[PDB]
Amino acid sequence: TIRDEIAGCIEKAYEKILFTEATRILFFNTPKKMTDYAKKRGWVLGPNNYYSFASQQQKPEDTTIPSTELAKQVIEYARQLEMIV
Amino acid sequence: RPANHRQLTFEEIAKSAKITVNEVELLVMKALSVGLVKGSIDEVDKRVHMTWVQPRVLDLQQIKGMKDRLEFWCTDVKSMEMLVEHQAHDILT
Amino acid sequence: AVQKVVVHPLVLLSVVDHFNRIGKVGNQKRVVGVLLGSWQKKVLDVSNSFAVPFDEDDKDDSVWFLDHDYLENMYGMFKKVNARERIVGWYHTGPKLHKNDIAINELMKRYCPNSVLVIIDVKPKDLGLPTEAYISVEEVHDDGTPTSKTFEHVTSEIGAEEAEEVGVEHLLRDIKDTTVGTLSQRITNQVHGLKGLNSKLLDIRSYLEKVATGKLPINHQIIYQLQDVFNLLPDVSLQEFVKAFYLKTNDQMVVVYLASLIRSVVALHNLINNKIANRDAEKKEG
Repeated sequence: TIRDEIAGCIEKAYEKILFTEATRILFFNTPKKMTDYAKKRGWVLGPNNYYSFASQQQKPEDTTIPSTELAKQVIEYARQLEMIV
Repeated sequence: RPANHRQLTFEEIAKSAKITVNEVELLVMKALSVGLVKGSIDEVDKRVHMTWVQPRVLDLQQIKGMKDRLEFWCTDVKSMEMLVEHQAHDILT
Repeated sequence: AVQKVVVHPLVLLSVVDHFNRIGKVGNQKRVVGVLLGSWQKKVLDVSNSFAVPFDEDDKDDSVWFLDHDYLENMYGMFKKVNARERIVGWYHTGPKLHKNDIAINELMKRYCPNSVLVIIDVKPKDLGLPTEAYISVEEVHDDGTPTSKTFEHVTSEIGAEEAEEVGVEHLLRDIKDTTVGTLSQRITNQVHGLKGLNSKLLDIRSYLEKVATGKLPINHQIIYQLQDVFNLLPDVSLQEFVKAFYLKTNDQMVVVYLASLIRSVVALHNLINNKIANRDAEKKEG
């Protein structure tokens, strides 16, 4: 549960890390567990470095889940102000 | 290009029209003078921005894209309107 | 030209009773009558209307009758009783317009310079807005059509008058859910979505129908033109159209703090008055 704890917190701002410090922290000096992490995980086994890929959200379409959750919420405001029985 | 991410740069203009760099501005402002384009121009990248396309004769694939995208809009409007109506229907009553 | 026409309820009821006039012959007869009004402005006004004899048979279906003399003497009557009132056009029942529905206007253009028509529906299955009105103009085409003389619609509604308010608003007595405020518009808020849907259903049905029949109808000018108008304005972009939503937060802001502050205080003050008059009459009652 610490092995997958490093394998969870790897994906953060370790934008590049040299391999033998990950050998120190993870465990197992030159294992096939480096194949396990570098293949079951991402962190492309390049030259002496687990490389960090990039991913984005953009908040593009939504704009609409804001608009429809506001449809829900203001239909609710109007609904409770609406009541009369 | 399907009119969504269509901001054109200098290169494809100078590649299609096969004219040099300092003539594409004349080329686009001539069409802006005529009015068979309704866009605008940045020149840090020489991106000529597109807010326009010409109405063109409906072909068979244009027939199909017409019906398909028109239905695409119609069923979305219907499916959201039904949810609005049903969500606030019983307070109308 | 015309801004819009203003139809009063009296002429529409004057069409309904006219259908009741000719509902006993039954066999094959559309409702056709003559429209009266007042050219007020670029907007148009409608006050009165009346009948006309008209028939149409099956073989050589261009057989149509407009009595000039009926028009002469009965317009003499209506001009004799009211000089403010004069002719503005004509009407008929209008399921739709058929091919023979140009010759009526082409007769009575020598009475009104712009003889406007009104298309209604006596059968209120229309969940749209009745009293359609066209006007005939010319649009002479790039293909070298000599003269295309086409009716074109100018928008319409039902207007108001002080006495007809008394009339209509007493003749209803039927339905009033409005309590005009935040909810007098929500029934019509269902209506605007649903009645964009009906029109769009007509659109998709027409688009599917032009490919099958009409032999190649497809509208040939105003399909690609107004279709590209459609295909030039669904803005779903995401650069600052996202950034209208702190103005949406500002829209929320004012009403949130007005409600939260003043609503609670007013209801509380009324609780104060109620509980004072409750306990101070309780100590006198019990």
